[PDB]
Amino acid sequence: ELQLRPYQMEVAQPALDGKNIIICLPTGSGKTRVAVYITKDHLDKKKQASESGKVIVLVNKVMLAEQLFRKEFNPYLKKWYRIIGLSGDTQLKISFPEVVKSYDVIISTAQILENSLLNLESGDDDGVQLSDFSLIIIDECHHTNKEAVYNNIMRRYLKQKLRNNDLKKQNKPAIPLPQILGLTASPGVGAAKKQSEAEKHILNICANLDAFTIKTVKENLGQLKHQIKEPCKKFVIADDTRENPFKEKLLEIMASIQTYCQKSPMSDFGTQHYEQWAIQMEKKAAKDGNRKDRVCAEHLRKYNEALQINDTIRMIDAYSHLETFYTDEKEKKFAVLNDSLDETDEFLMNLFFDNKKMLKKLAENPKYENEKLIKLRNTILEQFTRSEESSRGIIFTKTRQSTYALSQWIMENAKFAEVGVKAHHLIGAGHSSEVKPMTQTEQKEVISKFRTGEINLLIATTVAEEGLDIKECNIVIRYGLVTNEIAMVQARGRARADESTYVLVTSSGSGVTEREIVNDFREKMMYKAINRVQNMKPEEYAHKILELQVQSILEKKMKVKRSIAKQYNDNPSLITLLCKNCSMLVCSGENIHVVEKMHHVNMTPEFKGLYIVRENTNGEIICKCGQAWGTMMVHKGLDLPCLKIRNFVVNFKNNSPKKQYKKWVELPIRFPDLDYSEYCL
Amino acid sequence: ELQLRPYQMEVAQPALDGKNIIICLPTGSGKTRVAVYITKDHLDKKKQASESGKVIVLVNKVMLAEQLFRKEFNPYLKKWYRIIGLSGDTQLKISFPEVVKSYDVIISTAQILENSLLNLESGDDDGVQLSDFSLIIIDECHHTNKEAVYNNIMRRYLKQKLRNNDLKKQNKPAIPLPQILGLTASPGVGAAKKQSEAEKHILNICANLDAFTIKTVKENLGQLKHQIKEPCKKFVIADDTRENPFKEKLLEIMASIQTYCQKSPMSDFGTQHYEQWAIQMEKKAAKDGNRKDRVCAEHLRKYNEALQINDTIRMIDAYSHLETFYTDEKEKKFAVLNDSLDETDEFLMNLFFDNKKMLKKLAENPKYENEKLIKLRNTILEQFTRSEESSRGIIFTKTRQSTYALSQWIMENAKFAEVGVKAHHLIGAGHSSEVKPMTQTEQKEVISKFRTGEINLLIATTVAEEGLDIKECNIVIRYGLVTNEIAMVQARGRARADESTYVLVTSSGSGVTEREIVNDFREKMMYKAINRVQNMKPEEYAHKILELQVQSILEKKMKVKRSIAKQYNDNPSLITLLCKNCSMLVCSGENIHVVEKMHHVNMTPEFKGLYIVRENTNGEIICKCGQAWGTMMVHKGLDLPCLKIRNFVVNFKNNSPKKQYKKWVELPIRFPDLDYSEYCL
RNA sequence: GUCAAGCCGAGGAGA
RNA sequence: UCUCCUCGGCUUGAC
RNA sequence: GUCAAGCCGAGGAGA
RNA sequence: UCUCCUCGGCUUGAC
Ligand SMILES: Nc1ncnc2c1ncn2[C@@H]1O[C@H](COP(=O)(O)OP(=O)(O)O)[C@@H](O)[C@H]1O
Ligand SMILES: Nc1ncnc2c1ncn2[C@@H]1O[C@H](COP(=O)(O)OP(=O)(O)O)[C@@H](O)[C@H]1O
Ligand code: ALF
Ligand code: ALF
Ligand SMILES: [Zn+2]
Ligand SMILES: [Zn+2]
Repeated sequence: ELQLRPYQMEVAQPALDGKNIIICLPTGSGKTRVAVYITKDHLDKKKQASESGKVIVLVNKVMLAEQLFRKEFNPYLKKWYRIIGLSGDTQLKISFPEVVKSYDVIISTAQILENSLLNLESGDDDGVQLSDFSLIIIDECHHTNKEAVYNNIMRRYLKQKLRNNDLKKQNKPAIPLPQILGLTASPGVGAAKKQSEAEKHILNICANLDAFTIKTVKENLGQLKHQIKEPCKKFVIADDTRENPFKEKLLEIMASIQTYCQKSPMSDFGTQHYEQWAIQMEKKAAKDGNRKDRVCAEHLRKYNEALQINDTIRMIDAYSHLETFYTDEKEKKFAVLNDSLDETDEFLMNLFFDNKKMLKKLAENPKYENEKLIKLRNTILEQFTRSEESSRGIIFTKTRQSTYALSQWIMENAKFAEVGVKAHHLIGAGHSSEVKPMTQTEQKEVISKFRTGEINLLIATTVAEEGLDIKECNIVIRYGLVTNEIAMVQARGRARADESTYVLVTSSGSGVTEREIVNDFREKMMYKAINRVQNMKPEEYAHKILELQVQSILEKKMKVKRSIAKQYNDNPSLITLLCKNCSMLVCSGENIHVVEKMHHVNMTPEFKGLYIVRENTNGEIICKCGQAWGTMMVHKGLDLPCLKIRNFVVNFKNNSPKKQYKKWVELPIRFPDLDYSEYCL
Repeated sequence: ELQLRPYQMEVAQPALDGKNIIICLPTGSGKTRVAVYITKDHLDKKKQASESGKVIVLVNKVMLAEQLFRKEFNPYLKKWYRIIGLSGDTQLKISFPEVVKSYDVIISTAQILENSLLNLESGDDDGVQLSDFSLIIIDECHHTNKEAVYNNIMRRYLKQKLRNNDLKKQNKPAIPLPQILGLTASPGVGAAKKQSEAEKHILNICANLDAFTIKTVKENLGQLKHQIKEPCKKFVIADDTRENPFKEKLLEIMASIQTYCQKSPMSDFGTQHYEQWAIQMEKKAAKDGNRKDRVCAEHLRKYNEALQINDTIRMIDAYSHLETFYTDEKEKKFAVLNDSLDETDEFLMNLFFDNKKMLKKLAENPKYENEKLIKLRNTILEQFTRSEESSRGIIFTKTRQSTYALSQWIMENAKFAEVGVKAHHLIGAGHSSEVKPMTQTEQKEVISKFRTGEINLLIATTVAEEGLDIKECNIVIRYGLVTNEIAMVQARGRARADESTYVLVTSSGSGVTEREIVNDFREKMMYKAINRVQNMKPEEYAHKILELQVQSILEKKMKVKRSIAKQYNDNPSLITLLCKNCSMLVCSGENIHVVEKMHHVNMTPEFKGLYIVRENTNGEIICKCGQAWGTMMVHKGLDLPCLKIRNFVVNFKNNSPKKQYKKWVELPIRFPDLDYSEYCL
């Protein structure tokens, strides 16, 4: 029951007989149908050719793997061949290599394959080789870039092709190379401004993929333009003239703390540049060991983040964030009191709590809650009232807190209730930003609920920009967020409806429409570059792509050269670790060991009788000054407390250039594994 | 008249002089002969050494205990020494300790010994100590795992060995430790994917057994390969395209009930995931006290189980199951009527009975009974016709109902009758799944009847996978069931014949052959891991096994730490128990008592004048809503009615977090024993 | 020698 | 955490 | 089938 | 170099 379209056949025709190539078409153009048809044709050809037929599909998105397996690929080809989808969430209980020789067709994430190849090279496991295959298919080929995963695999492929090229003029025997097929929508521009540089970027993409030609539809293009509809663009801007009674108070607090610190930021409040200056300032303070500035630097960072979220989101979330971390610090102080006075800390607490109550009073004010938020509400109301149950609303924001607060508040707002709108916030799996993480299964359940229509409003982040193919969508909006041309075009290419609306909500002061025009111009420039390369001479095309392949290969070689070791110091115990907030000695480099080369830890009783544990098994570990050190873990049955090096400060025994690494692997010196013969009886 | 073989001597040679070790050989390799020869040699050595000779054999299977005593061990060694086999079925009338010092040789199940040791530690009974022995022999050593019974005993042994290790460098006197011998076929892989992890698993097995070396036959291996024959593999697949007239009606009923409940399973019908979602749903309903959903959740679970058995077995069994539990519920309703109306219950009854009659009409249809079943019939017919009375047929299925229905239906089918096949269903002792339990003596009688050839077809479950040594077997099949590599290899290693057939019957949609390939790969990987460990350095081997012994010891110590009490609440009467299906109060925590610390019960007349009794001495107890509460028992001469806590719902007097424990011991609070001075005159 | 009921822990498979 | 299966141990009772 | 924790690398945006 | 976001992989654990 497989189907195709005239433009699909036109674009895919060269690939039907060799011609490892790329395909670039607008979103919702049946690209996956083209891919499944091409795979079916190639496998039938191989069977008729009495040769092994092995095809892989590679995705950077697990959700895309599952969606492609469920919807478009397996149903058509379930009967003819064997099919399977792999992922981290999927338990690869069988193996990767066996499925390479069991299912005859693979759907996977790139570095499943890459890890198998690395294991093969290291010899730990049998692994796999590209020669084992006959056809590789990649989605979102634009992600093939300087050294991304797709590009890593293709660098191995290109080295093999160069070896073959050496062989052809030297020896007849050669290593077979599987065909390569790429699929994308926007090949992208690496910020190239001159259209010439955009052409060079496109040539780089082709060379990385060994692409013989872009092969975009021209003759049938017309009908495709008629088949695919483009959403109506809509720009919405609001000026932040309100927030004075609350934001001005926050700026007053920040200025008072600056006076207490006697430091000149030389930057506007609430700007991320202020936060960068802070970062530098507390790094300097900790390296110098000085206090009254690093702690205040951290607090100023927190106030800057609060100011930003207030600028985007209402005041109450910023107030809650402030009082939450202040309460955590207060509980740390209480624990420190329990085991056994401060001036800076007491100063901050006293200046804070009163203003915190005042800001609690101010926060609940619907008269001047915000401007952009009011415009967002008016918009959502208008479209959801005009749809008459035909609305699938998508909102894009920047951070976790925005999504969660907006969902909670839309559910609190009575207007969205009487319209009947149901809003659910969506985020990635990784926990961060003090927001409850959403599990992969939770992600899938929410997407399914939106698909069934139970959720008429989905708030999400760049997670939602890519993938998430939905049959019908009418409303897409971007809340004061802007990344680049790609992100914007895929966000806009989602309202798959006869009537579609694109909306942007931006602050008047911020230059977001500048980005939007720049993105428009890059989109226009890319098409001309594609036309130019499509009209190039095949010989010159081949020479340039070969030159760029050499570029990539040599770049990897010399990056490895600069990263063979690049820091070779075998010093087991030549350092002392002190606390960061306060300059108390913690330990030396001898009392520490490693487990599974995975966790660094110290088990000596000297460590044990120094820290404190905060309650809610995996209780966390804090210092005596109130600095957070680490967390309890339970491995081996041992209650070993680990720690984050970022929380501590280094001190060399030779000349002590106090410095912060933020991370273990960054440092040169190795630490031994924990032989646990000790702690016995 | 004892005999041996060259490879047997080769493998057993190290154990003949100390060297507590493991042995791993293919099934039917005379392992029991090797064990009896080794025991004879060790006992002769001890007699020549003028030292006490005590040998134990441990089995996880009572049938294996009896078989080893009857067939291979006692006949050879009846004259030279004293021999006895122990078990639960065997009445250990003498004692365990006396036989430890009476028969000089023991065959037992592991926690006979473990219970004796626990009694010794507690001081209730004299018990036994490992020092009393000189040699322990274990069969199926793979069962020694994270904290299994063999592993429990070996953890005690390893702690004793660590004490000895402390003594050697401190004090000359030491506690003697008996030699350790293990026997198995597949040491197994704990789902380890990297062959390195499989090697770690094997090292874990060795460390748990204090194994000095695997000691697998290499030089004589060749002849063994020639002596042992491997069955011819055969794969059979059928696609479930039929069942529409009946299964579609069942799905219609399920959808109608879902509409009545207004709930979205978001899962396919007939899938165990649906049943898990149900479980969660009625747990939530009962905790919330809401009806119209918990009862319907239970019914949906029953329909899901019916769908599964229909997918495997024909329709009539599912129909019978449905009408049986509906009839039981109807009789409950009639009793409830007798002592003194419902909407949900009436809805379900009315929707059911008519469709039940219709499904009775549909069930008796041989045209589209099933696919996998037809293939099974065709197979069995082919092999039993081609054997010409030389067929010993073994079938493996998943559940009780499958076994019983298949046996009854094979006897009903005229084809198996004209072939003369005799089919008997086999299950475990424990009653469950609404199938008559098969007594241990019934098990033994059936096995004997199969051995004599009176039963040419034995239908069984994982019970039959292990043990059951038969001289001649030609046909082994697996009906749409798949567990792991071990189960599969022991199922395949049973057709002990020159010509042997292995067959698998699987649904096309289900991924069972995926498991089969995975199991093949694990079997291949295990052998390479065994080779690698056999080639290891003895010192590094010793160090790693010592590390793993420490791992096990500390794991047990800290599991005990987390399980010292882990829930310490001495609250006699601080709870109220209500009914589960309906929210009627049953009793409080004061009116209940305990007998033999064994049965919780309430005897107050307030309890008595609330429940109803269903007829067929041990009549069962139901609620007034139709909920089952418990059962009559006769202890002390008292007609005390007990109950299952799983059937009731908890309600705390403090803050009432309604929750389900499913089981008494799980809860913290203790209940007093029943001092029966009351109820006197 | 046969049966019933109940309780304790363990393992494997699935999800 | 749920389901299915498997195990063996312990108590009580009856024939 | 569910959850937690930790680690490895990659990309994009900003500055 | 910093921040924000995004990704996927690996280990351990628990239910
Ligand atoms: N031959 C065809 N005729 C009509 N529609 C098609 C055909 N093939 C695919 N489609 C449509 O294309 C959609 C798939 O879009 P897809 O190509 O996955 O988006 P993207 O290009 O972003 O991957 C399906 O919903 C289907 O309706
Ligand atoms: N020395 C021997 N020579 C020939 N056959 C033997 C010898 N010892 C044992 N056997 C055979 O081995 C069988 C016992 O198999 P067994 O080892 O119990 O299976 P498993 O290895 O699964 O326990 C007996 O039927 C017997 O015929
Ligand atoms: F392949 Al697309 F949006 F073009 F997922
Ligand atoms: F000891 Al076996 F099958 F190998 F019972
Ligand atoms: Zn400190
Ligand atoms: Zn009731």
